[PDB]
Amino acid sequence: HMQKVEVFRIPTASPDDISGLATLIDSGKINPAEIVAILGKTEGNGCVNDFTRGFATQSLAMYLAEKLGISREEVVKKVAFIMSGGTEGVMTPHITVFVRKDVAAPAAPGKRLAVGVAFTRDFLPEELGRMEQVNEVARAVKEAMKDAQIDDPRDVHFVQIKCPLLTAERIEDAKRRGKDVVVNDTYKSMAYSRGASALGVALALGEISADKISNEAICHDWNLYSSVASTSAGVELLNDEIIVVGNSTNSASDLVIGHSVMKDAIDADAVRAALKDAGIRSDDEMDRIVNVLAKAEAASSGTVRGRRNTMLDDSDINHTRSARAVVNAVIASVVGDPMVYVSGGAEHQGPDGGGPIAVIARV
Amino acid sequence: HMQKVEVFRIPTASPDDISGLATLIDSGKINPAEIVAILGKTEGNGCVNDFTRGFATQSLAMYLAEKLGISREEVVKKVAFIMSGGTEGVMTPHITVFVRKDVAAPAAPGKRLAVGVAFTRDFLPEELGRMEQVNEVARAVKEAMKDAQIDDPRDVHFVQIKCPLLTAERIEDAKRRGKDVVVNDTYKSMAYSRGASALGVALALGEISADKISNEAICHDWNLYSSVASTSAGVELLNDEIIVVGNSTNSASDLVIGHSVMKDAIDADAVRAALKDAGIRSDDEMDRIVNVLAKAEAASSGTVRGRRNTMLDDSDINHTRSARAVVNAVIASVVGDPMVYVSGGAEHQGPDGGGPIAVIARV
Amino acid sequence: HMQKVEVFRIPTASPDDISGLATLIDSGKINPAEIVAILGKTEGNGCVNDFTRGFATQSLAMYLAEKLGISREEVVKKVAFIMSGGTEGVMTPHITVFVRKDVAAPAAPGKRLAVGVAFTRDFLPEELGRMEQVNEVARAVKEAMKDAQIDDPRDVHFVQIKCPLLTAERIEDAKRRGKDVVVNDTYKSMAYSRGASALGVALALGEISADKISNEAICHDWNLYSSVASTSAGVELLNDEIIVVGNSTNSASDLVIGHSVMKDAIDADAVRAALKDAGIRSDDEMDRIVNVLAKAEAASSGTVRGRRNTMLDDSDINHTRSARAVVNAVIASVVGDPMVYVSGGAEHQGPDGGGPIAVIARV
Amino acid sequence: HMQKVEVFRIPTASPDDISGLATLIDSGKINPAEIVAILGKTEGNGCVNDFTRGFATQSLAMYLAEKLGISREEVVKKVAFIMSGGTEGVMTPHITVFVRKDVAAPAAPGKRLAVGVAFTRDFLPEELGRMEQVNEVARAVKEAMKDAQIDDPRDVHFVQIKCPLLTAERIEDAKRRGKDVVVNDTYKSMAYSRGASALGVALALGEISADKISNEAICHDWNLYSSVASTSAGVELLNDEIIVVGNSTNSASDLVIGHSVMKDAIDADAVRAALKDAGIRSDDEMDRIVNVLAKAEAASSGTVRGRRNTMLDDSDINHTRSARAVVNAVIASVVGDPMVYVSGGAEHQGPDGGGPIAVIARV
Ligand SMILES: O=C(O)CC(=O)CC(=O)O
Ligand SMILES: O=C(O)CC(=O)CC(=O)O
Ligand SMILES: O=C(O)CC(=O)CC(=O)O
Ligand SMILES: [Ca+2]
Ligand SMILES: [Ca+2]
Ligand SMILES: [Ca+2]
Ligand SMILES: [Ca+2]
Repeated sequence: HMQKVEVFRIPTASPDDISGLATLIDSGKINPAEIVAILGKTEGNGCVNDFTRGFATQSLAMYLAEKLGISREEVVKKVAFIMSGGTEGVMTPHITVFVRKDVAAPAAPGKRLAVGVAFTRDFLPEELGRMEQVNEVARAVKEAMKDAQIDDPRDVHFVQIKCPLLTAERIEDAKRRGKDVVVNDTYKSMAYSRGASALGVALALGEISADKISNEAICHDWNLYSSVASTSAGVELLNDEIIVVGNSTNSASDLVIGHSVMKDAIDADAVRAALKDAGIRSDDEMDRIVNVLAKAEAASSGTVRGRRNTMLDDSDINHTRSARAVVNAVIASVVGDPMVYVSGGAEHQGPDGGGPIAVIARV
Repeated sequence: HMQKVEVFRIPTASPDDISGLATLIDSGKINPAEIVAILGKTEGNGCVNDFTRGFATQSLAMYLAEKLGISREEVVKKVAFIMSGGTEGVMTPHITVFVRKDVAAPAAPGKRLAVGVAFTRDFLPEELGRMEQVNEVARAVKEAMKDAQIDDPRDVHFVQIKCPLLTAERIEDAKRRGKDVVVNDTYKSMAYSRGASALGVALALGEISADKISNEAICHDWNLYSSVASTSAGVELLNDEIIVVGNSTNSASDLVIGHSVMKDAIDADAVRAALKDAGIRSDDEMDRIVNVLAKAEAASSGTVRGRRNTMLDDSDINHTRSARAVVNAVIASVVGDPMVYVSGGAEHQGPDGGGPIAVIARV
Repeated sequence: HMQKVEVFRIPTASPDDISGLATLIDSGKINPAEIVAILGKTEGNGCVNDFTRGFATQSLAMYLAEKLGISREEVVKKVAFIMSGGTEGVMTPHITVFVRKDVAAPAAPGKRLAVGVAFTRDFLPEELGRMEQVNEVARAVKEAMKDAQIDDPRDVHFVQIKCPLLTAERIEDAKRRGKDVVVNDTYKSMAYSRGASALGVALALGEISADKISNEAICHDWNLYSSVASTSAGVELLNDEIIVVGNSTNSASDLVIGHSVMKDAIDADAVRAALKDAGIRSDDEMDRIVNVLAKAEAASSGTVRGRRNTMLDDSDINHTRSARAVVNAVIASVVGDPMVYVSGGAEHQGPDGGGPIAVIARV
Repeated sequence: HMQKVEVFRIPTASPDDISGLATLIDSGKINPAEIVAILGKTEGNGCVNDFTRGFATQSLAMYLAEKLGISREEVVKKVAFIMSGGTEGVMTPHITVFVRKDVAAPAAPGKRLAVGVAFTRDFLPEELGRMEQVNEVARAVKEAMKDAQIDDPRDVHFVQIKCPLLTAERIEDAKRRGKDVVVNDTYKSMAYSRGASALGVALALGEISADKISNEAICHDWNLYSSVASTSAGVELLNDEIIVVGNSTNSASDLVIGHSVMKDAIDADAVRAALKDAGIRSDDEMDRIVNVLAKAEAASSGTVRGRRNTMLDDSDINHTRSARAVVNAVIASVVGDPMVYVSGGAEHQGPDGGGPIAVIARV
């Protein structure tokens, strides 16, 4: 007996739309008890005051609890709900449902898709963006690796994380308790939480050594980055949820995952490199895409290939919204489909101005 | 007579930045008296309350007036200043300077780049988005065609237009004169002005017959569109400025212009088709690009290739900003350069959700 | 027979925050079976893509269903949920819970607070913003009056309404059945739905005669308006929910409601007039305020007291957001409390650029 | 000889609108050679990418240069141009023209309006938000104080300052020279620049002693604040421009200035205190207002009088824009006129969440 991971990319009409998942359950294509993780793009602003993330999670947990005959708390304690807000540009709201079954297939020669889930403890507000978050996330990434039955960190192609943020109220509550936070800015606290979580991935997978990580390097030393980490902050949770996605020889999945790294926001070559790494070597094989998952960010230099842009200066549109619109459009122009996962703010995720990109594809 | 058109794509540090144009004049590469048109991307929001367009026009007219020893009003009567606001995503602020001289070189056995300029009369607020603007623009397009020495409408590849819009103050002005405007929404009035101007192009070039155009069809009948029209609305002007760009046998330019039409916002094939129509058939020949000029818009269906997006539903970001970020990113991923011209809102400019795209290239 | 209305203004930490309402129920101060209506301010953008309204309604319906031992569908059929998004400026998110019980005490001398609730039938897309909605709302307002036991329309001080809007699917469905909608714009359909609902109130209360109302007058004739109507649009419902709030001789409530009409967005005199109409005649008595409820809008003239503003020209901030922030600030400067209900878009609710304002106060 | 200060509040139709000033000059009521300072509200977003400030300054300097027969550079060396962007809510765009004459008019009984102007040297990027800017501003405030013929710092009621900010290019320059900037964020650099300049005012006027000011206290110790300072950041200048406004015994002005300090954003009592300090003691005498000038900010506590708001959490609308809309709305409700000067970001200007407010009134 081995594991078989099935992945379903489901378009949504609204944050609370569960009809697509319900159709796959009522037809028997998805056993709801075998759902291990759901990764969504919700049509909020994707920043601090984005409540479509919790709206989407509450609706899915409410639906799965009534189908499984259990409580909502038991659902959210077992299944990872990672909602990335912000569907700018042509990016299509959707959810990606990860299902894991235990089938009895012979050990075929080769690595197939594997998935592992792990949660961290709740963090205090004054712990975000600091080593407490880095070390706790690294421990959970190793836990999710064994949950996915993956030994070689080279076989990990994507580590999706949902992490907390700071609000004005939580920063006030920390000041009243005599504590200091990593940054006094709610929007900027999302970057520190994403960066600390990303460095935790690189630490766990051996991508960077521990003697290089410190509080002063977080969101400062852009030479330190993971090539597979993908982290997203949200007001709706106080801990970190980790989804490790890779390939294992002890897998009966009809899917594989490959990945690459975009050097900048318009790096279309990395998109095709990630497709080839997933077994898709031509445009005619593009129908085997299950989903594309990528990180996007505005370069700290304020330029792309020596060309100035205003993402860091635009006070009307936060730069994470612009980055999502840009990279999603780039990926959409390559694969012919805008319904792909793009998350903004790639601190320590790929180089400065770039980010990891993975492709889940049929075989 | 023998015309030679030279085109300079100049990066800008701010809306009022004239240093790049001043350097090209002081080096002798540009005779300021031969400048006929300037097409700019300014880093305002590109909608109603975008004053970077007028800031850039005033700065350029003031500089050219002092260099030429003439008044600012004589400059704006002679040189077309078309400032398209909105540099979203990775799009780089810049201006494109068109210089036309009468050289004594033989007509190479082929059509080369030609440019023609024409202005319309000022419109009253109640004329925007109606037949008065359509017929007046149609006349100016023919006027600019003979300025470009282009007889066959088949040889016209891009018609850039700057047209007015409605503000709350101008709508009140029309009411106090007993007149009603085409729409009581300032942002939506830009669409009516862009569409009426675009229909004037299609009428002048024989793309649609006049018996099919009417007030009720403007911004309603999306079957009527020009394949080369590119219109941009602005608060800083009260008339329409026309720039006809094509190829003519009476041209000694070392440049040509080709074009295609994007069927939707992610139509990368149309970008490559426009490149091939301009003589670039491989990635290695892409260094011959002078500039790429394209229209972008949110499709009225709210979808791209059957995939929903929120451009028409996002009350925080107007859909013309989203469309500019998307199509510029797509073009940038193809040509490797985000410093290209993309204008949003393509009413009657290409199909619904698409727009014409032209490339000016060296030979 | 005898009614007692209790009103609780509860601050919320997020759209899904039910802790304040839960504390009042667990302490025994609120019997959840006696809740008849909940009027909330949710911290979404208050425009088209505001999902905090459904998020807040879903959370309250989910919580009350488990406390009452009934289904969520039965809760929304029993309790009126009117969620007004947009808490701009200093406006404090909160909910206002209306409790109506049947006590066995005689009606104290004078008229005391009375509340009545009624729902309309579901509307087809082609009926919104037209006479079908006006007459249907008018019927329900008259129905809710006797449910509140109010005979004299002079004793009605506030009519809060939640009304539907048009979406891309509902518009396309109407043309599929050979019908045309009042407007092809989702945001503008919210204004027509608010205006039609407001005209239904004025018709029911005898503020305007039926011979003056027609399809052409809806959102056109700003001389026709109600002085107590307060309407708010939302995507989460297909009918109109009506809350009539007034004073009745057959009431044992310890509260009363008075009201006035703001002639413009900065009409502080109207705020003080509404306070005295509710029995508060000095600054020292402001602690008797339970809540202040007001409508806000941008004047169609684009001016306030002869002074231009940019609300109708600002493409970065929707004008309904600006209007809510202004009137909330004006009320807060008078009562010393920014936690008051202010709803935007006051079509036929007060004069053009103004709106009704009511005060619920202790006696 | 004796000085006479005349102040003109002029409504504007656009950032580049000089028609109101031209009417007062063409009528002979204003001698353009006697203009010493112009304080404007321009309808840009009032944050980083607000180019209406430079647009207004360029348009006004260009106009006054042609009227005076001198160069534009000589005008900006002579006249203070302080353009504060952001006209949110109902706030009316306008400019305030300060004219100073040497008349032979009797010394009115009392101290009357006096104005003084002074400029600092240009600051290097590493000097913004630090003691170099504080000490340099303090000297210029003393220079403008004696320029206004004001001896007692108690007679200074308003010190308006325009200060620079940091851009990506200026940060690289400081980095290339081996220097570090106070903060690596363009938007937050406006706060540090505003705070350092404000502390320079308090230092110059003796409001706080020098031993309390340091680099670590800037934008941290909110107990240190000036009660008359009003600072505004802009990209269009590299130094600080200071306008000292007060009352002097050596003045023949028909005007006086009083002031108060708003304790929070809704402190209407402070508005009335500023009116009475300026000699306006009843509602009928508010027609003597020339202009009201105030600072606004979002309190770092995220609350107003114990009531939560979303200004520090709103990722769609910058909190300085919200603060301007609120405080302008509050002042408008008191004086009945939205055309008053309100500036956002009040670091070390009044208490945390408050700001100085001054009134210029006729006598
Ligand atoms: O993932 C991103 O695009 C940025 C983020 O952390 C917040 C979110 O997704 O809601
Ligand atoms: O009531 C308002 O403030 C505006 C509206 O109609 C939609 C909403 O409530 O979100
Ligand atoms: O003065 C303000 O309102 C805030 C600021 O510094 C930037 C500006 O003025 O544009
Ligand atoms: Ca990165
Ligand atoms: Ca089009
Ligand atoms: Ca109204
Ligand atoms: Ca302050």
